[PDB]
Amino acid sequence: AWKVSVDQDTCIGCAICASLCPDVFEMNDEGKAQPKVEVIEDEELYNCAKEAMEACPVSAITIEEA
Ligand code: SF4
Repeated sequence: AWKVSVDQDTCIGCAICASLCPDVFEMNDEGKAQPKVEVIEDEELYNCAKEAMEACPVSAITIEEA
């Protein structure tokens, strides 16, 4: 399984990740992104999250596997 994280101090709230992968990322009350799910097992969701991670203009996204 995978766990996605968005570094709140780094995120600039550009919403690219939410646009690309709305099942995985949402905007919060600070105007930053955060994961809308605490675990991913669905390969489609992981693949999307991986593309968002690669696209983030400020490198705020990381994905942990276990
Ligand atoms: S793509 Fe990166 S900087 Fe933009 S909202 Fe998502 S985590 Fe934040």
